[PDB]
Amino acid sequence: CSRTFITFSDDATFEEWFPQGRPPKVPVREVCPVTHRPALYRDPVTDIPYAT
Amino acid sequence: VTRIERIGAHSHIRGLGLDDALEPRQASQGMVGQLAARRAAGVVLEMIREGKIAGRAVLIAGQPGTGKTAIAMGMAQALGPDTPFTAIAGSEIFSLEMSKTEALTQAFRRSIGVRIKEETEIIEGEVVEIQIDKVGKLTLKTTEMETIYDLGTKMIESLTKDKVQAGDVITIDKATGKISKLGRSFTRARDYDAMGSQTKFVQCPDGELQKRKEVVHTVSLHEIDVINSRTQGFLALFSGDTGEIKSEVREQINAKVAEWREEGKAEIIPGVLFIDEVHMLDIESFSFLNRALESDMAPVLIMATNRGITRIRGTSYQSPHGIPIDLLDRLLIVSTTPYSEKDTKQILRIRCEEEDVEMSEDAYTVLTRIGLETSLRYAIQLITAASLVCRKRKGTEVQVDDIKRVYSLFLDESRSTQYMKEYQ
Ligand SMILES: Nc1ncnc2c1ncn2[C@@H]1O[C@H](COP(=O)(O)OP(=O)(O)O)[C@@H](O)[C@H]1O
Repeated sequence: CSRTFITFSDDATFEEWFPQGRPPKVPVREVCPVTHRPALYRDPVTDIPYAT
Repeated sequence: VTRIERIGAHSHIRGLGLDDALEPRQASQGMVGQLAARRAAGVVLEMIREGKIAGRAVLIAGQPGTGKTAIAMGMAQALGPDTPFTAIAGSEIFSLEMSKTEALTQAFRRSIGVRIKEETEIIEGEVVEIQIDKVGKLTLKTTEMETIYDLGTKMIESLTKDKVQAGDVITIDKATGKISKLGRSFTRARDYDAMGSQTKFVQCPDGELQKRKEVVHTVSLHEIDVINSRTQGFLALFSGDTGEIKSEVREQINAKVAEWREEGKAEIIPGVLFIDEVHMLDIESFSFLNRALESDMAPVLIMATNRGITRIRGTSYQSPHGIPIDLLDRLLIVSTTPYSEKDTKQILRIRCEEEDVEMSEDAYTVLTRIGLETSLRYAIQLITAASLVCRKRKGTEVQVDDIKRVYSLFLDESRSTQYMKEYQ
């Protein structure tokens, strides 16, 4: 056989770069507080999401 | 006020003067006479407008002055700008950057129209603020409403390298091709002393921030040259690239046009290629037209010629109209008869109407009698010349004695040749 290894013989931090975490993008479709459509915009002055 | 297009030779022909039954009228919208020829022209016009069959070819033949070019202009004005009508002379294919064959192919493809319809989602608004840290946020405004957007790196790189700035009326599409639309009218007084040559100040949009662009536009199939080079629309403004590869012309562009047609994003509208003075073509060009007419999506050819039995260019052979028999076999021939004492007078009357000249009926009689002896096309020129000679005489109507004032100044081919007894 001809198999391959990569050994991080240095500080394990250099392997620690890669693993753990892997979160989702938590937000989901936001609903506006007026017409209750799913939002298309976020107002710069309130940060409220809105549609129409 | 005088504009670019003013009174030319065929200016009075505002259409082909036919009934709904394709029956020609004695005198109608600009055209006079040639009942047989105009009925035939109407029939081929109808098959142009149906568009169902490909590579049809018609030869308008006859003596100089019958109305072959006049009939072609009648067909071209009867047909709307929607259908491509390409007019060339047979002399225009004798190129230096192309061969005869490639230029003739390009003309053929110029006679096929393609109506693009394109349908794109757009974000448009005045930029209120941009922030960049790489990541940032963008505040867009329309007179109705305002929003934040979050920017990724490609969007950021095309904000900065575009030097978009607060106040710019910006426009962004899905699969962004961001283009700067305008400049805010508030960040103004900049032209207290100067503006950039590209800068504009018209105001920010209204309604929703997200909209849909419909765009419809007729290109000709010759848009093949839009894909013959790296940057290629330029070659539609300078004729540029010469023999673009057939391996991309006949399969890629036709295939993608068929795909557009099937999806519904395009539609071919086949038009007309009018080669005037077609006898100027070489046997190479004629024998090319042989196969070109057989092709799946040729336009309809119209040809005009005034030649008898004459030599074909590029040969020592003689044939009808000066074009080969194997190509006449592929044509329908429309002959044109000359005008009599009745129709010559009437087209002179039409030309006086077009040039806004008023003539005595005596002057009409004289001008017709002069035209029937030397040439039809000459009596048309005496109209304007007599108008001018009468304008300096403090007159208001062209008179019989004025036609003779012109008739001795500007002498016909006949009298001009007859006075070559001097042999310098
Ligand atoms: N049927 C017609 N109706 C109105 N004007 C015509 C007609 N035929 C010819 N004329 C006039 O006479 C001129 C000569 O006709 P034209 O078609 O140019 O000659 P050719 O038949 O050699 O092309 C035209 O330029 C036009 O002004």
